[PDB]
Amino acid sequence: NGFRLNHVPYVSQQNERMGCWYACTRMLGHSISSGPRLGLPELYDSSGPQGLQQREDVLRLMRNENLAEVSLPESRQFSANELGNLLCRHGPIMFGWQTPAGSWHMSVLTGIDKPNDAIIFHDPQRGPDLTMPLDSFNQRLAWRVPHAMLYSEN
Amino acid sequence: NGFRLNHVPYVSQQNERMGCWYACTRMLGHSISSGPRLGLPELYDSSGPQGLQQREDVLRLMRNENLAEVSLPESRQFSANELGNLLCRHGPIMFGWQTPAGSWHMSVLTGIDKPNDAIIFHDPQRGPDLTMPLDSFNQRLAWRVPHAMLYSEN
Repeated sequence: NGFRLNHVPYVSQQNERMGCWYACTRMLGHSISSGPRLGLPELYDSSGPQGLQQREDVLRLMRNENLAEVSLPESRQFSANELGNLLCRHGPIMFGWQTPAGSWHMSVLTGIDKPNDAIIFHDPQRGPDLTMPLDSFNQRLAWRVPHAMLYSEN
Repeated sequence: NGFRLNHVPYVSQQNERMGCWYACTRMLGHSISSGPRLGLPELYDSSGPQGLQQREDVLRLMRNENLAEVSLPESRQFSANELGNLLCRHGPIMFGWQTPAGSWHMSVLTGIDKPNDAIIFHDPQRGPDLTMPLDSFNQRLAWRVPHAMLYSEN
C-alpha cells in the first residue's frame, strides 16, 4: 500500500468568502479565527504590490497559527513518490489550485494512489477522499506563490 | 493521534522454532519457508565471524523474499513522527529487540500513539495491538545490526 494518511477528518465549508480556508485548516487540525483578507485569486495568483501584501498576510497567519509551506520544485512538477514522501513526513497538506472555470479553490491532500497515478484529497465543497490525476494536480497547483502548499507544524 | 496502520493481520508464534520470524514475516504479507540459520541473539547481537555470517545470511533472505531494511539513525533514537513517516511509506515493519529479561524477540510495528508517546505492535507471543513506550523501543531496538527493522518491498 503506502503513502496514504487514514483519518484526516473531513470538514465541509460554509458558503462565505474564504469558506474553504477555514474548513481546510480544520482538516489539518487548527482552529483559526482569521484568514486571508481578500479572495483566493488574490491569495494564490496576485502580482506587483498586491502580491507582496498578500504574501505578508499569509506569512503572518503561518507564523501565528503554526503552519509551514512546502518547498516547491522549480520543474513545476511533483512525482508520485515525492508527494507521497512529503505527505508521510508532514501529514495532510492544504493546497491552492485553479479549477476548469478559472476559479481558485483549496483542498487537503491526504494520500497518493500510485497504481492510478493520482492524488487523494478532501474537497471542502465536493466531499472526502476524492482523487484527481497527478497530471492535473501539477497542472493546476498555485505554482506562482511559495505558499501553494501548507502543512501543520503542531 | 499518530500514524496508525489499522489492518495488519495478527499471527502468533506457536511452539515452532524461530516461530517469531515466521509469524512476523506472515504479518508483513510474505510466505517464507526458511529463516536465519542461527537464532535471534546471533541475528541481532553478534559481532566478529558469527556476525559477518549472519549479516550475509540475512541480506540473502532479503534479496530472495523482497524485504528491505530501514536506515538506522546515527543518534540511536527515533521520534514518534519519524516512525510514523516510516510506517506510512513502507507499511508494517518487523523489529528485533531485547527484553528486560535478556532474550531477543521479533515484533511488528503497526502504528504510533502520539499522545502517550508509545509504539503500537503485534507481538507474536503476547498478542495483537500492544503498545510500549517509545523510550523503551529506542533503548531495546537491535541498533547493533543494520537489519534491525525490516519491511516489505512487495
